[PDB]
Amino acid sequence: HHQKLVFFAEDV
Amino acid sequence: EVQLVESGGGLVQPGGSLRLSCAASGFTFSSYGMSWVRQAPGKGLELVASINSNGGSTYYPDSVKGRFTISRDNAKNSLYLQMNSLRAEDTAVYYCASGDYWGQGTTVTVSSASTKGPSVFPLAPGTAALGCLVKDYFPEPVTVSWNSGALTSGVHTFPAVLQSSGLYSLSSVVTVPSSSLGTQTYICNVNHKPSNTKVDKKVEPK
Amino acid sequence: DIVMTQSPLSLPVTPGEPASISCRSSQSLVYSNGDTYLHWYLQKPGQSPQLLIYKVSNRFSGVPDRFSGSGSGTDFTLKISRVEAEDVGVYYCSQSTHVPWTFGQGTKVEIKRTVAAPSVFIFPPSDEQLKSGTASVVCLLNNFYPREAKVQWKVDNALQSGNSQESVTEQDSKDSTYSLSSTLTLSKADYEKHKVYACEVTHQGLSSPVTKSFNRGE
Repeated sequence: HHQKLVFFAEDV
Repeated sequence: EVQLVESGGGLVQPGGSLRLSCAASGFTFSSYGMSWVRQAPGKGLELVASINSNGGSTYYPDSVKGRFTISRDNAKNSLYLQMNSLRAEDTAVYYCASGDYWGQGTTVTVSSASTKGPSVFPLAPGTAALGCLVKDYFPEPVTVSWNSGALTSGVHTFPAVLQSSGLYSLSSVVTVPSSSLGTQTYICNVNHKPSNTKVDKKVEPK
Repeated sequence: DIVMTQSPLSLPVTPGEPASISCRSSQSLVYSNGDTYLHWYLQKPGQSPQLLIYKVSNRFSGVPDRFSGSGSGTDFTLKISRVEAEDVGVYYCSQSTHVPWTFGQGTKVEIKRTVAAPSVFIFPPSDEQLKSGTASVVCLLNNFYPREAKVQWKVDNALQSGNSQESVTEQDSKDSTYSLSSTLTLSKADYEKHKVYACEVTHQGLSSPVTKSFNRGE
């Protein structure tokens, strides 16, 4: 419900 | 709770302008890249615009480049899509997306047509088939029911079709025992909220 | 741009059987940190896409054990060890290693069932509609499988083209069948200078094409 991923590689 | 709520959709005249807003919450918005993605009915996912953390750098496919602008407000935590010189192919459901999350989408319809209520025509009938032709209304959507919500089994309401006139059309059919084509009434309840029209067309044989 | 291509694009699955979907990228998706940003989405009917698997093999929140992912470099596979009714929808693979973010065509997973021939009905234009100056002729193809079907319109034995539109329902939840409508539209004048109106249907469940017709004024 609250998980946030660094999805786009551009965000290191 | 990650959240992405879009707004600003609706009807736009050809060559007109529309501005999409996306309200983001539940995470540190300023740290992640964001994108607008659209989808035509029965089509695949099409990237419309991307923008990095600070934004910064943006990307647009040639499909919308020069007409569309994507921007970002890291105070409000909002994502924007400025749509200029809109054409017919811009018609789609637009999603605010973070890659790992998608909003519910907002619909954009590029058309110069005006609000119009449908004309309902009968589709006259060991099973029989009968229905209603809900023709020439604008815009989407339309609600169809049979016998005030009592007849549900065997009902097929087809997706709408955009005619050359710019007006939508659909049919709603239902198969019933042919032995009941005299001991049973069959009425389609049609509702078109935009024009506020309610039609109860009786479907008799002959 | 990184091209993502999946196979198959249409996947009917018999309930209880597993499913596989291929996905290939035109270039390696291995980023400078050793991670591979290849993902999978599921878009259930009438809904937004939801992340199913991220970085090749990692299940996102809520995703059941039957879903698994694997692959490396440019080749990747999504497996469903046993397809349930809830798994119906379109699956997209996607890469986020390169800019722009790109998607595959999408593979629509449906419920596979025995071949069912369509029931065909033809409907003449109402006298109401004819009065207003327009004629619509509707042909209904009811409860068939698979979706593949051809409908041809014939006005006085002459093959029609360019003056009809089709519309298909999504796969029914109970009987797993589709239904289709073909609407032939003509001006009132054109409709009256002809007599025989026929709808011809070709389908895998039909040995030979079936034809439902009527004569104007009966």
